[PDB]
Amino acid sequence: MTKKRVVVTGLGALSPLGNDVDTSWNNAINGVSGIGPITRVDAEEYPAKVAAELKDFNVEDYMDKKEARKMDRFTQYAVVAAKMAVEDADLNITDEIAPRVGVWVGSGIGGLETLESQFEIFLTKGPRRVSPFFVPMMIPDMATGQISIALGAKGVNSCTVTACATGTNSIGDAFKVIQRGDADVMVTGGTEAPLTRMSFAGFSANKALSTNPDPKTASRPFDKNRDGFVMGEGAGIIVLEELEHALARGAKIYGEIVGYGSTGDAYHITAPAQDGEGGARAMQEAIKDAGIAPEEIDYINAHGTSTYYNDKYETMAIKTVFGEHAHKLAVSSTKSMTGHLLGAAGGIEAIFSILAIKEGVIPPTINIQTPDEECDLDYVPDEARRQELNYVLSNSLGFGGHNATLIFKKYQS
Amino acid sequence: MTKKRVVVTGLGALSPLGNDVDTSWNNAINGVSGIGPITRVDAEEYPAKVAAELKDFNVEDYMDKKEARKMDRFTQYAVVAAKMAVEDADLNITDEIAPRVGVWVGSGIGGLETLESQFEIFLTKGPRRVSPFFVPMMIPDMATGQISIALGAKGVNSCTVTACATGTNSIGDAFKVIQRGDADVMVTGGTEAPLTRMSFAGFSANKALSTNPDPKTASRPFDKNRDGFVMGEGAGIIVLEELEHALARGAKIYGEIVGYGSTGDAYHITAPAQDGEGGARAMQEAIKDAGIAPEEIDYINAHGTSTYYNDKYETMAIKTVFGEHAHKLAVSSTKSMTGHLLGAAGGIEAIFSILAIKEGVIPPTINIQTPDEECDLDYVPDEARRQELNYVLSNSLGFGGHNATLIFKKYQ
Ligand SMILES: [K+]
Ligand SMILES: [K+]
Ligand SMILES: [K+]
Ligand SMILES: [K+]
Repeated sequence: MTKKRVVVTGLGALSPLGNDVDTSWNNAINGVSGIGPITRVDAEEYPAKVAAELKDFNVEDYMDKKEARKMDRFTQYAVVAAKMAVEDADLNITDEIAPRVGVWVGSGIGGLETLESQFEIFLTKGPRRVSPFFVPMMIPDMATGQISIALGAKGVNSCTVTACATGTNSIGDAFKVIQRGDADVMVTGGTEAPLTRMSFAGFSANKALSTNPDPKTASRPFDKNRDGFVMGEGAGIIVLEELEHALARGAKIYGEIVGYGSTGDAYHITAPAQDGEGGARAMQEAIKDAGIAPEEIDYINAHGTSTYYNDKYETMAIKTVFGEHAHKLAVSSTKSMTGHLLGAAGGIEAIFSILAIKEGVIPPTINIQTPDEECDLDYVPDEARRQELNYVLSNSLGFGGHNATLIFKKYQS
Repeated sequence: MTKKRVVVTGLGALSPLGNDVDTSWNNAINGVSGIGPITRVDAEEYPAKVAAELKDFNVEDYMDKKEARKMDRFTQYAVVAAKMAVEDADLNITDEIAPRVGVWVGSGIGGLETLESQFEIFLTKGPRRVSPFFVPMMIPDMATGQISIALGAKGVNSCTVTACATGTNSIGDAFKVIQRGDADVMVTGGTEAPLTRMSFAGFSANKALSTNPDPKTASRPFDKNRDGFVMGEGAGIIVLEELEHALARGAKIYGEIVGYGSTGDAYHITAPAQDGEGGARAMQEAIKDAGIAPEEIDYINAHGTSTYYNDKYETMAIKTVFGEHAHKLAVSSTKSMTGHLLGAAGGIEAIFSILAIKEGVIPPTINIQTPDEECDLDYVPDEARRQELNYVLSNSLGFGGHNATLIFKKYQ
């Protein structure tokens, strides 16, 4: 009858900023860009010229080659990051607790690279040479499916697919599962491997991607000259745990998740609603969920994708929700450094929000060279800010009108 | 912790058994098969030869061609079925209630036909010929996305993608949204248009599909000679509503949703877990959620896909959970008639579970000709059964170890 408290007890990540959480976070707080020339595909025929890729990531350092060969990159990242998160949590998933340990990991795009290569085989060799592994490799739920198997996690089990809101919805949904007592632990987050021919083709065809060839200025959220997002890849996975459970086993606690809000624009298939009204409502739902006043928010990790419409409408939504306080709190987009990881965005950004609180550091928005009159909040430009944080809000305002907000709190007994 | 009661006030469906709920349901209770030769693709080079396709469905009867051209079939089905459910519910979505009306519709496969045609354009004509609408057309969340826009629904929204469990998870997740107080109305279920070249190739390559070329016997859940599933398409969408809200607007109530269980096998990417242990646990969680004794379950709408291992293991799971009662309750698989609608399966089967209670009729499992010693429960063979039902349980035991169970109850 009483809501369970839910704390963060482990973090795992692969990002363009590093192949673990520490490296990723350390790079973020020093304003290091993960954006560079596209190498994953031939960029000659695309308007987009840069991307945020994993660097020096060899999957075989983490599993047998034969296991990796039966996983699309998106699943590879999720299994690697999930194992990292569980090891960080020092959680021993035994037969006794397996039914109370679940997995809720989403992907926005799933195994598009596998679909592409398998479709080419279909065209040339026929349907009878399609791989027996094609379907399980391509479907987005196989990140959750493979993590479950790798971990022996037999509890509540799902996969949310909501475009850019994916990682944030997934964490909120997992939070709600534990809150109502249906699991003691959830391994949750987002994963994405969207650097593929069709993905670049598709996000260039609707001009969503920046065509800025200069990696030093391509991703520049809130900058007057921003012109679209820079696509990235990776996974961000956390371990959510019921508080008493965590305390009883001596878990380390990063902080507490206290609010989740989800709304829809009901407006347009790709264009965000005017003045960010849907995003404003999602922030408001999350604030009400956390039981706090808006003034208690110290820092907002913005969605901040560096498109014209997002950054402008998100600024407006923030002003609508926080009024005078909107100019008092700090806002930043770490996509200035990581690029937009799509379905994994909310996962990595949840991790940055959590570490911001734990370590008392706000990561900066880099690359703001020309201020935009319509984006006039404090975006923590250029340099990290050392500061004690009690509450941090993270937005994901995804294509398709999916608005998702999480609120994290410093852990106090 | 808020605990609202959640009732079903509207139903909408497209299935191989009919292009609305009334037709689908009436055919189901009359044991009509929706399975025939594949026409959507040329099956000559494919191992599988039959499928369960929509009959005489022309999307232009429901929207302008220009609107349909911007939707993959999976989205078309979702929008048509959702509008049918909202009209059935006689629900008027206004600015005033919009933020309290959400959408949670899943798809297991999303817009694979669009992805195939657009990628073939890429290969032959280059990336500049790829449509600006490609991404939003292909991604599974755009069923929820387009439904939201069509309805003006501004509340909690999401898309669950969990293979065969998709429709059942989606409805359960929407149930929990209303239960904790975060929406007054949810339009929820599953949609699927999986009859495509790569889908047929893929589910034949892993041997999941039946290669039985005879449509009269292809889908035969619990039969000794069952040899894989028959693929179908469509959407099953329902309107869930908080009880006091439903009463305030004079809504008609089909029944109540009371239990939801979700587990994972943690076993294998495609093979079901031994002895259905994961499915057993999911049903037990749903039963615990509803706060009832197993003996109170009157009818189970099985997942019953007609694969060897699903039907055997689901039968074993049912015995594990219900003990001696497993031989007292009724079980049936409506996939014997509809085929396996994949991500939409849980949606249509939720609808059949709800109508079973409301109408007091249990739909049969057709096509069982050879009993299987291992599948020896009461599968309501061949003919529908008139019966007063208080509780119905619906399973979806999806590929990849996703187990989902819903329990529905008769409303006052
Ligand atoms: K652009
Ligand atoms: K964020
Ligand atoms: K088979
Ligand atoms: K079922």
